[PDB]
Amino acid sequence: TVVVTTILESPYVMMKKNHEMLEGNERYEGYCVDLAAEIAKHCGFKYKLTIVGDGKYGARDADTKIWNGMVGELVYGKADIAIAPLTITYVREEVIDFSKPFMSLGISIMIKKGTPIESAEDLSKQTEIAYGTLDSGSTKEFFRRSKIAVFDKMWTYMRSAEPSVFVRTTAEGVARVRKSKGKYAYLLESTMNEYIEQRKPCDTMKVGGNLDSKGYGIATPKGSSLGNAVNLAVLKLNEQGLLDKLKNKWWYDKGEC
Ligand SMILES: O=C1N=c2cc([N+](=O)[O-])c([N+](=O)[O-])cc2=NC1=O
Repeated sequence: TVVVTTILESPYVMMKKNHEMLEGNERYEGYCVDLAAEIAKHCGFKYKLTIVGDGKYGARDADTKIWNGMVGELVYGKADIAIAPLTITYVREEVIDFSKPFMSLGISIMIKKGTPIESAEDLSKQTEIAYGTLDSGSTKEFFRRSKIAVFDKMWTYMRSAEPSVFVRTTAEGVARVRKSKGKYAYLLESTMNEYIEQRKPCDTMKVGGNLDSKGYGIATPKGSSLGNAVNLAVLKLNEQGLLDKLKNKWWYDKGEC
């Protein structure tokens, strides 16, 4: 039985309100829950869904060189495959294999409805409306290392802005936009930005185009016998229109706005 590590992030993987009554993979529902079943069918294997221990994605500590999150659980042999919204990145692909992307995304701007901002440039040309990112991770580094005039101007601003414009978690950034009366814009992944746009009280919105291009991939350890079939199944699913169907289902059909 294939051990599948995943993370509790809406609407990818959630607990059914009556999870105690059920057991097995029946306790969960969501985009990745459905995706897992499909990948399992097209690769001919049995699996058990497990929630990543530390509830993280996967980063390598700079001093200890230890991997945490789902990537960690793969390189340390505790899981056979990772099916979740795990961004495909260089540092992670050095230690594990990524399938072709099953969903596209990018850094985007979230604003409280009515906020007079329509693009990253709009943000860079003022200070009345503060804006920031997660105090650590991909999106922060993007601005810190960008050579682009507008992004570099945004970085210089965020660097020294007071009060600090960085948040410890994604939920904190979203709440900050909702409770700042339009004086705070949050920079986060487009997929999460658009999900939140479809949730009550429907006071947020995604504006402007993506600042970059990324993708979520399914991960397997190096040398995994699953690697090949997983890759083909993701392509077949997308070619048959199922991935787009799956996203519309969890983002829109189940939307509240
Ligand atoms: O691997 C990653 N996957 C993520 C997936 C999501 N998500 O949207 O599912 C978010 N987000 O919530 O901002 C951040 C993430 N950061 C990462 O490092």
